[PDB]
Amino acid sequence: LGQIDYALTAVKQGVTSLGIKATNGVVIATEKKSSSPLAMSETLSKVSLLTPDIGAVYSGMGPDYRVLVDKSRKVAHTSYKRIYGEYPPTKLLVSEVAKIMQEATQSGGVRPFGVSLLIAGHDEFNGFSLYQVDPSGSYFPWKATAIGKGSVAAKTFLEKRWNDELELEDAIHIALLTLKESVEGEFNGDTIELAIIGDENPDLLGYTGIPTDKGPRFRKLTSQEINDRLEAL
Amino acid sequence: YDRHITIFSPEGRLYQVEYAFKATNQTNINSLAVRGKDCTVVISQKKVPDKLLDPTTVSYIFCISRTIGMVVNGPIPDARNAALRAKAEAAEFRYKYGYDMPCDVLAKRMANLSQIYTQRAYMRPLGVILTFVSVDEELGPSIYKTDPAGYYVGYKATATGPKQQEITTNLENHFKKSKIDHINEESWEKVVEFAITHMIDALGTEFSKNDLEVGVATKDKFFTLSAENIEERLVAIAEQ
Amino acid sequence: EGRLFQVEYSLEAIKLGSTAIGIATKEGVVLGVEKRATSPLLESDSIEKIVEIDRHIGCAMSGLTARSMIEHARTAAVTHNLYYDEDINVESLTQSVCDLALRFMSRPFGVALLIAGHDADDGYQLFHAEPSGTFYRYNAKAIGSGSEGAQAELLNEWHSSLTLKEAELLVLKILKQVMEEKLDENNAQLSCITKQDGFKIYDNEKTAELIKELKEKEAA
Amino acid sequence: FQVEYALEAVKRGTCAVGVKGKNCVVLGRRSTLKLQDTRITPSKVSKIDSHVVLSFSGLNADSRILIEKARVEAQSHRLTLEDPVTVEYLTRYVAGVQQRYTQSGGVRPFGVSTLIAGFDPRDDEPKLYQTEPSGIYSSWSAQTIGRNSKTVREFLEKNYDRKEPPATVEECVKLTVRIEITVVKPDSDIVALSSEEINQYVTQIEQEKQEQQEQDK
Amino acid sequence: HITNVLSMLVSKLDMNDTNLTSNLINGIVSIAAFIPIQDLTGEDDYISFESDTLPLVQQHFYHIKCGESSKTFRVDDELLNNAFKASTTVFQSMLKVYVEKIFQLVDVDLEDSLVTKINQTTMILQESMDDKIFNYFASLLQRNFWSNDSFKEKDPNYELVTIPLAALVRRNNGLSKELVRTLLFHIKEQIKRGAGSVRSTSEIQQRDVKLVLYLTALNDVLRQCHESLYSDELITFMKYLYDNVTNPPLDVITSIVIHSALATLCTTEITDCRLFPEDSKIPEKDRWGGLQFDPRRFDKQHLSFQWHVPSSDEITLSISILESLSEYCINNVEELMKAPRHDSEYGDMIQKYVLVMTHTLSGSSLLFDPDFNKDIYTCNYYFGNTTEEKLQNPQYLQVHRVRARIGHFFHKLYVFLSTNFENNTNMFQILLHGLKVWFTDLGQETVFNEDPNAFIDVDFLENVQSLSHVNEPFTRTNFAIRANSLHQSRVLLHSTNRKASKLENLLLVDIIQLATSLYPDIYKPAQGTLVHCMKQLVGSYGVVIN
Amino acid sequence: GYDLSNSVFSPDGRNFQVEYAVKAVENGTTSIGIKCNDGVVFAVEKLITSLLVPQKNVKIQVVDRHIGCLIPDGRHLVNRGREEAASFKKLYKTPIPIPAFADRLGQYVQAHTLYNSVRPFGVSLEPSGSYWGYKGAATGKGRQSAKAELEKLVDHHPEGLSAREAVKQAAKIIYLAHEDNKFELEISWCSLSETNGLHKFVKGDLLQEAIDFAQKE
Amino acid sequence: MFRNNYDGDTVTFSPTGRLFQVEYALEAIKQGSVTVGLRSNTHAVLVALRNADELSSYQKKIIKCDEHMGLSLAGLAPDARVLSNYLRQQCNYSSLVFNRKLAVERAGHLLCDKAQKNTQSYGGRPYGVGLLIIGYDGAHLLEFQPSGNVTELYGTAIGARSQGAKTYLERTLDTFIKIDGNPDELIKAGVEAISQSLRDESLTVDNLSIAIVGKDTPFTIYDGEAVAKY
Repeated sequence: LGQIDYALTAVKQGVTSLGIKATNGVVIATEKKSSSPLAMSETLSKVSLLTPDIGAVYSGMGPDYRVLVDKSRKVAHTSYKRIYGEYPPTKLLVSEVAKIMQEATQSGGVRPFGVSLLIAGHDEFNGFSLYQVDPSGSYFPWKATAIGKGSVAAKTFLEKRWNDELELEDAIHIALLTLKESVEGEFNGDTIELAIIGDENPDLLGYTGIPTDKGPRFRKLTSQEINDRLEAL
Repeated sequence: YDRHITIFSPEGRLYQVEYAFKATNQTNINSLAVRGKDCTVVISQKKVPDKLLDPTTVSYIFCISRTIGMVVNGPIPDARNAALRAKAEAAEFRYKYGYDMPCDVLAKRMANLSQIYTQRAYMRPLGVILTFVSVDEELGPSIYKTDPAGYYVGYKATATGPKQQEITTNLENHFKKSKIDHINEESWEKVVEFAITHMIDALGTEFSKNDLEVGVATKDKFFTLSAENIEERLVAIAEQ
Repeated sequence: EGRLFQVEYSLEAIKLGSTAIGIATKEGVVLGVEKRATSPLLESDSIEKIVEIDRHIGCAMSGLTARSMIEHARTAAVTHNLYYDEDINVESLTQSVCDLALRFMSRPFGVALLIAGHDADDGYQLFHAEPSGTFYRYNAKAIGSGSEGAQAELLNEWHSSLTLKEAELLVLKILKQVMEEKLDENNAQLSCITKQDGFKIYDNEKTAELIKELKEKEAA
Repeated sequence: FQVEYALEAVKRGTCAVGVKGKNCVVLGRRSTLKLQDTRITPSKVSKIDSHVVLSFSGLNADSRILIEKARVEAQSHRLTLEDPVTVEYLTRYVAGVQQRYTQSGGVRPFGVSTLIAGFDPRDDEPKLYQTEPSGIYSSWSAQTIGRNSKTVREFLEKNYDRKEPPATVEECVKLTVRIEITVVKPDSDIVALSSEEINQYVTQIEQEKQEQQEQDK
Repeated sequence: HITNVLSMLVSKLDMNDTNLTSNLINGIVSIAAFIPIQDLTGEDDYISFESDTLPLVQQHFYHIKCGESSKTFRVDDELLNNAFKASTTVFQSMLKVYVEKIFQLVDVDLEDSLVTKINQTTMILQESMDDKIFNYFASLLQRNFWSNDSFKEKDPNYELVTIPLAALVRRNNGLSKELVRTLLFHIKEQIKRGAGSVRSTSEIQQRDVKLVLYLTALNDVLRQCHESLYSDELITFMKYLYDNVTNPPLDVITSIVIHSALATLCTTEITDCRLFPEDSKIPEKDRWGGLQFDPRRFDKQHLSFQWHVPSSDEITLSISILESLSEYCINNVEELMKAPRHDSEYGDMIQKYVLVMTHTLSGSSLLFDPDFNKDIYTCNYYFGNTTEEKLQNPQYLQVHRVRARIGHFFHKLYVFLSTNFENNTNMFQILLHGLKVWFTDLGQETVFNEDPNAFIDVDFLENVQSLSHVNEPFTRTNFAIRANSLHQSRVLLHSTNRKASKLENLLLVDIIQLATSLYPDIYKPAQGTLVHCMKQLVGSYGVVIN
Repeated sequence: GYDLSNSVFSPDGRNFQVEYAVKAVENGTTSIGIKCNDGVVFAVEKLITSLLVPQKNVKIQVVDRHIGCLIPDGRHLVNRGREEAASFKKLYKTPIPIPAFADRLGQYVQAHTLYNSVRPFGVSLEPSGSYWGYKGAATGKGRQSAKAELEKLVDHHPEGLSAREAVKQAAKIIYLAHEDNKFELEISWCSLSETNGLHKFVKGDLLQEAIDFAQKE
Repeated sequence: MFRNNYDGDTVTFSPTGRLFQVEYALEAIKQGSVTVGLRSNTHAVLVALRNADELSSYQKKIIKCDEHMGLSLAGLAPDARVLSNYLRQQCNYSSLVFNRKLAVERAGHLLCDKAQKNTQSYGGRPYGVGLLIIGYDGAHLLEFQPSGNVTELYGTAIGARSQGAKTYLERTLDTFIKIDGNPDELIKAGVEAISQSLRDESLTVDNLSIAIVGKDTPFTIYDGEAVAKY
């Protein structure tokens, strides 16, 4: 056993988080843990936008994820953009993130990151996609997956639930049920963080006048929307 | 190796950052931070047992910028190192982006530096807490706290020190009673009085004008109260 | 306590390799080395433990030939000739070699050397340079296997009134004593350093004639 | 130890033999599997340049680096001095590279030994050198490195004599190995023998042995 | 030189060097196991440690280290004054320093073996004391427990303080009452301030110092013995605690109160393990070795161990508590199942009630007869031996009726969970643990028999006082603990193999169905429970394969 | 294990290397500093070994004409402080304020406690980099008696002390501190009145007067 | 037996605050031979006493750093060479940039500052040589230890049973302190001092080296037939 196995153990000790890919989108969901009512939950985000069409969630050590999100955001512009004039596809961005994690593992005097990432995205010529990146630096595509603490039961439920005709709403419902079955403390809209990669939203672009420019596909649900969805469970 | 350097243990632990959390309590000083509707108050214990010390030069409160102040729990050398780094970062941010650095951005920068300390083997973590307070232009009265583990988050109110648990419990009960996220007091003097009274009730002891240190952040700026101001606040408390 | 024992361990070069003996007289300096007995079809000319630094300076070694010190000495001599239009002193070259060892001190570097030379300031000079970055001026000196007995013989024999031929005979006799007889022309190699001829290495015929003369002297 | 283990790795390599004659140098393969393509096979005797050839023994991958470095050094010498590299200069360069790689820790410097053969340009004197780890290089008239070594060296000592080297090249080539043969000749001449010629030599050896047995037995 | 060294070892305990502390604790145990912690000074000696022991010790040490041997060191009868008469008066300061060192070590991350060793150290120290020093130590320990500056970390070592406290109750149960009352009061205060109102099912947060009190209560209730006939107050407190607290990590801890209460009233065990009894005929001059090398260590007068034997009142109280708790839990779970819900509170309440049922089953294990449906090792079974005596006591029959009702309710709960909560996992794990307890507790206790407690470890004390080729150079404590261990083995030597009844067969079928599940978090504990049941039952392999 | 290398936190959250450095500091000679009215006086004990020139072994050093201060570690720290003061003077054209100089020294000392590749300082500004303002400062072997005398002076003079009398008080306190052992006194002065705010060495008649006053005490 | 856990590197403090590597480097001076340093009001002298065998030369102990300053060494030769080269470079810089002869006290300060850096770096080694520095004219005499300490003494002795010479100097301080204007008598006093440190060993023209510098007298080294007490 080495540092990679210890990082995997640290990931297994983290909060669960999930990911479900349907025919017309991807759903990411997780639980925010803060055992201190004085602390404000809104100031901390567990789902981060990487590109207008690619988002990520994590399980493991929070500060490592916070640094990795900034590194991935910078590399999405330095490597692919400013060259081809467009955001990279999901596969190439996942490859760059895996390269960063692999360099962290291989570099001397540096410990590997203690997080596992679930990355959801959409791109032309490839549709929607969902990937998992491990601390070692190896990434794998998935149809539906989970990590963290209650990952075994979540994986069993996803295997019993996932199919080929699943839609975005059904994926959201299944993700909410899976989160409810393994919520550590308090199950409400302020403790659930859910995002979807789906249709482009022109109302979030911020301006009008360019027909070719479309809105982002990443959309982060608000607390009210999550509560309304939970009222339907 | 796993006990002396910042690498993963077989249990996936980090037995050099937890030791920094232990080192944060080398001093016996308790700090309390609350926020009003247009202000933020920080109170800290001031202990000067030695008669040869100069009480004016003993302080754990730093003025990082015009609007942002910080209170540090832990040894003073690491506290001053972190204060110097925060001041340099704030000045660089002001020079680069043309506007004042927010409190949460500074807290995030310091947390990222702490994470860098935790991940590199040749650098040791600093045993400090680094509670930043300000009145933000867009957010308002804001308190953000970090730790040697690189974790930071904002608080409605917070307490640090060896006896922080009782203060935290009293704050939680008070906010449960009030059902609001701040203290309803327009004037910051009333907020300082409330904080001092809460600390007195939690610690079960009285304070003089030489046993406390106070910092108040308003929209205009952040400033540290003098001993005479603390004495006047204590007199006002005693009047009722 | 603590002390630099790696340097002392390196200085224990009594078993480093073949014996090398240098004798300094008023007419020249003689260097004699032991030739290993190898396969008959091997070209023994490829074994050279006596090396030329420059016309007026030669070197002898006891350990493995494999180099950097000899190249540095040659480069230093050429550089001094280029910069001052003259020949470098033997002691100056020895100090340059020692400084090279020191810079490249708690760890030894290189192997021991016997540096012989001539210059107008100190006449003929012989120095022993050690891998510790230091050196010693010597009136005859032996290194390698059987160095203690050879050094005792040199102490008993050296008398400051020797000639070049007598120095060669002494070197051959001491090499034969160390190697225990049967040294005709293929178990030894001789070289000389003189003011007029510079640095020369004796051919096999001259060494065989010297061995014959030594045998005749022993017969008396 | 590091040099001793490298020498042990050398001892596991395929046998190689180098012999020098009056005006020629002769440099001396395992059993290929049934599904192995021999059309594209790196010959064990690699020519460094038109007048100097190299034959390795030990790890092949580590020998490729030495061969490439020797070729690059020969081309650099040709470009820098307008004169093609000599045999001794190239052998010394290879030995220096090996000696440099032995230091700086040296888990395994190269684990390979080499035989460098040829003629100096504008000269007709055969040159044969043997290079081993630790940077030690020596000169030989008949040398062997590989599995047997001792037996082949004893056979050469009892057969090859240092009083009248073979004048012709056929006798130098006609060597019993108990097979690849490369012949180096002056004026930058290199010839690699074919399978048929080596088979003819083997049949000649067998017929000579049969005749000797018939005469005496 | 012993007592002085005994001081220097106690004040030298560290909070950074764990190995040094382990070595020091080994030395302290070795010192304590062979000396009595009592003041041997008579009525009017006017002798002191400082003026008598220290000068002789310093002179002897200087003489020895100068280069001479103890042969040439000549002394007088004043050495006897420098002996126990003056050296036995320094125990109280050492005990105070030891207590403060333990309260410091409470907030130190330590290995389990070191914690167990320290607990054994404290218990041996307690059992090596006379009545005066024991009373002083008990008062000091309670005073430090009720007022200290420890338990600041989120992972404290509670057992370093809770276990010794119950040890006091083991030696003198008269201290149990008021202390227990105080605990109850403090517990309510922690509930009044809002402890346990935030669900953190993963771990325990820094808001539940109440846990300390909880754990103490457990250990104290483990050794009240007959000093429990505040029964109604304790029952009311348990009901209040079970109705006012809903937190799975806290529910697990609170469920052990009933187990301790039931086990303390019906378990045959020893209570006295002192080095020398208070009314000992051995003179107070041959006690400084524990009679390790003296034949009088085999005397029946010296080895008159004090045991605990349940009486009719204790058995009646245990039966009443068992019936009341069983009815309460069954009614609560039936009310919950009347109106099923899907929130976390519903599942947490069900799990808490099932855990309470399991601990009620486990606490009264010794009252169960494995051959009820239908030996040599006749342990202290309250209802008697053979079969005529058992059938003449209605309490035996009503206890077995209660157990059968509990089994039927377990089957009903399994059916309800299968038909309504298929995707749930935690409730099934709790039910599996309950079935395991119900099957493996037919007259003996095995859930907590291996866990460390406030008894002297037989293996530890044996390793301390063992010399090869010497016939048992032990002390009274060692003999008492060996007798207790042999009794425990004779209890855990009966055979529970029996023909499976209808209820047992039905529960085995349920466990088989749970063993072939799709969730790895469910079937692995189900597989373990199935293995345990197959070991318990006869012919279960045929049903399993069929 | 935790005490064998610098920059390693013990389980209780301490760096035992800095504590051992403090132990080394406690083995040094006595140094005293007195804060009088508009001035500071510094006093140093200097042990005599034998053949030693009684006048030139100065231990007191000056920084930027207005600041007074294991001897080689202290010399290194003073050199770094001089460099920082020169940098401040060049940047801002004004002499560096005392709090700024103290903060820069504290940062520099705290730098040497972050990496295990360096050894913490063993001088007195504590070895951990901590510092504060004092009415009177005492360090060295006889520091406790000096601290008691300084507390007596603080109690006896609630309205401040004159610099001229502060020199004599420092001499007396130094003699009392040395009384424990069984030596020379060096005194340095920096006051707004007798020195115009520039650090100076007090010698000559005033030194003799201070020595006589200390001897009479 | 009695294994020391705090004598590995120079970046570890003993629990009592000691630096064992520095102490070992100090003890390394005892390996070297005996050097004696005097000082009058107008002149300063150095006296130095090894030979590998009868066929070898004698090690040099006195090194000239400038036309008015010099030193003698006891201990490791390469460390002394490095320190002497550094001092020569510093003197050259002082004479070139400012046209000012470097003071002996400043030279001692520079030596102390340089030597301090090897006691805090890790992975290196402290110097293993002790030095006696003498200067122009008033005359000055310094004793440098590898720990980073200078003394400014009237006279001293270091290395290989030098205690006899040191005691003789402590006795005859007042006698030799005022031999101004007569360098030969000061040299003879130093010779007697170094003879007081010899265990019946004699002094010859091959084992004895002397150094002299004073007012109007540039630094001068006497060896060979020049140390015949002439």
